[PDB]
Amino acid sequence: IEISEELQNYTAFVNNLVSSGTVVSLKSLYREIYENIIRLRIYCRFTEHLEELSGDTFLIELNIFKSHGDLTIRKIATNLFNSMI
Amino acid sequence: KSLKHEIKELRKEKNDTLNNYDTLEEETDDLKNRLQALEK
Amino acid sequence: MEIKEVDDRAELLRYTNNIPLLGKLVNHQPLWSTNPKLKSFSLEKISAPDQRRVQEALVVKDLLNVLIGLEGTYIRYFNDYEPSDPETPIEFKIAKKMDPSFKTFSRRIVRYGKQYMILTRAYEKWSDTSFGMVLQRF
Amino acid sequence: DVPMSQPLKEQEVREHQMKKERFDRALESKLLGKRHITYANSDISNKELYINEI
Repeated sequence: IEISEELQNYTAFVNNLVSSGTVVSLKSLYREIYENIIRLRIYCRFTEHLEELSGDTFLIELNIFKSHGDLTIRKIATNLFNSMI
Repeated sequence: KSLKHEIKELRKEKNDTLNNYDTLEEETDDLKNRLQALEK
Repeated sequence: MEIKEVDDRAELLRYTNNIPLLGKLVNHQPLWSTNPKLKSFSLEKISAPDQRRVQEALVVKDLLNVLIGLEGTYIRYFNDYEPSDPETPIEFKIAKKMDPSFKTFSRRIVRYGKQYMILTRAYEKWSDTSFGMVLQRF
Repeated sequence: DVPMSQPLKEQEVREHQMKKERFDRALESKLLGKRHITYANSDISNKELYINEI
């Protein structure tokens, strides 16, 4: 459900960009979705072994990642960990 | 180790081929310029 | 400039075991050296002092594309650039038929383009867990 | 003008302190020491990002 919430947030953001008419070049678009590409990278690397792991193993890995220096990775791990906890 | 060896040999061949390509293109262009003068 | 026909499929990477946490997950676009998508219009044909601004504009376009690591039509990665290998070296080679002032300015801007490539690769690498939260925050 | 001697009270205090320090060092050495030296034999990895072969 957290993955789906992130996907829906990303869809909403992409549609606001597109229909906002404020993107005029591909460089500007790539600049706008830089952090959303980062967030999708995080959400797609965390859940690679989703079918092969258990909820408590996810909890341990997310506890390891909640101390990440990268504020975005730590935010994402904190949200996932909070839901699962 | 064997896979890393093959990678190194293939990377070298690639670099030599690309360097040869540029040398050849320069010859090709000189010939084109001479020909354009001759066909003109 | 006339189109060339090459296969350009943008897909995720198949094996992601040796990729950092924030490493790029797509594959690299076709390089100009192996798979050029345009026939390069040689710059010698706009070297006349009247067509100088046309070559200027083409070089400025190539420079705006190099500034984010993307090789241009007349400014390209050099021969030893291997995009799959992440520890590859990064330099740009500039069209030898370019106006020498444009070559000088283009080398100056290529410095910044290469710095951008290396710094992007650097934070991608340092996003791992084996690097510590100080390097991760950097 | 002359090569006088070091202080006397300070000298004997130093001798007593050196006796005590030698005793304490021998006692520590007999207890395998309280400080030693190391090298790290193992590294972390994460089950979210696991590896086995190249």
